[PDB]
Amino acid sequence: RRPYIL
Amino acid sequence: NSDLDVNTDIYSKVLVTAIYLALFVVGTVGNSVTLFTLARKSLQSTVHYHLGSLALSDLLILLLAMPVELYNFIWVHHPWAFGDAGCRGYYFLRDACTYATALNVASLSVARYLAICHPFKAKTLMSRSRTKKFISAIWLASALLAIPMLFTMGLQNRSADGTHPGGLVCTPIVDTATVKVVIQVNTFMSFLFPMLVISILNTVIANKLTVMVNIFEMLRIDEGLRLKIYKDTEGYYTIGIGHLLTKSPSLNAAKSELDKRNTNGVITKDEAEKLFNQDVDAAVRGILRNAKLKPVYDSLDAVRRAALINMVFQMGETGVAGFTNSLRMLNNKRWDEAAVNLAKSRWYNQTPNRAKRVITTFRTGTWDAYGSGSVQALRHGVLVARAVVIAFVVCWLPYHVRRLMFCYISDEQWTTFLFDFYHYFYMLTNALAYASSAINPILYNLVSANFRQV
Repeated sequence: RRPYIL
Repeated sequence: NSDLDVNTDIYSKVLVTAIYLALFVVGTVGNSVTLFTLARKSLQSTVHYHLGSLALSDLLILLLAMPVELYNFIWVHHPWAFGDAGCRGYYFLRDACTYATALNVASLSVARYLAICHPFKAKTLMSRSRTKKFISAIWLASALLAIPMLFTMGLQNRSADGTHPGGLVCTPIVDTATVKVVIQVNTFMSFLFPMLVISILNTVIANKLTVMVNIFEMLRIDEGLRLKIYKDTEGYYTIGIGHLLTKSPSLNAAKSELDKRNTNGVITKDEAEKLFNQDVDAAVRGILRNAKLKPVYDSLDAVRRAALINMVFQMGETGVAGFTNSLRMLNNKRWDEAAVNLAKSRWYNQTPNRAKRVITTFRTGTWDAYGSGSVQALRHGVLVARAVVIAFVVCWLPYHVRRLMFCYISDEQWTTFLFDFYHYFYMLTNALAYASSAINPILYNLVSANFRQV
């Protein structure tokens, strides 16, 4: 489960 | 329900908020004030246009990127509040403006490189308006290179169900296979190539400036300027930048020796300078033809290299080669013990002030002696050129690293710790990226002010 914000 | 939340404390958010706001007042004020201060007036004009473009870019980063990201990216992480056009538009603008500030910083380092390192060759001849077309092309490249961000970024429903309204986020929507391509390209074009250019160029500048003998700006202090014949310290006949001529009494052969035109005791400014150039030239030439003084001159740097020329200028190659042991130590880098030697009855403490000034220069290898007037032009040139590289790389490096791991640290070390560290890291990285657009107004006024050399 990873960040969604670049 | 929607467990895509981030658990970064309120206190760090307050901290980062504060910092962003300080960065905001500084950046906005500085950029605005510079671009409207240089909305009024070759070739320094070109660097002015470059500065103008830079400040414009940074200003737009602050105005467009900051507020929205401060809200959605550091306070309320989900859902995305500005719709699809909001999403793609934001990211495109971000990209465009960053390409802009990068390409601009580079182009300015290139222009400055040219001006300082190839003055006649590049600067005066080749470099001239329209370099407006260059800035134009820079902005165009910023736009076109930012184009991909309009396809890659997008809106996606990531809630556990994938149906709940509160899970609508802005994120790369295309296959992760391409995401790598896009952001790697962006990494190279917006950081790597530019950073290499800044680095090597400014380094070369710095070394060239450190190696330049500040001899002329040094003598203009000590020796002054009088374009009507006078008497010096020991009462001989002098004119111009302390140029002794016809030292024999009295006022007549002094006026005859005024060559080259019938001076009638007075000379013009350009003549006092051209005279000064010959004198400084005959000094170095005296240095390099003298067997005692040459190898000492050779080993020295640029400051103590000027320091010698001062002495040779004041007393000729004959007198200065009369300081046998002082020379022996100066060649051996015994700055300490050689200073004490010169301070001895050297008989050239018949003018102690000028001597004290020369010895504390020889000794320290710095310009502390010559007041806070712009004889420090070269040294400041150096420091500013260091500041540029340090500032750019520090400010933008971690930013690009954080973006790479978004798509590479991908699979599958994505723990809670890493997910958290990522967002604290994010705080940091955008703080530095925004620190760029506030450090570079103030810094770049200092390099704008730093062109007294040309």
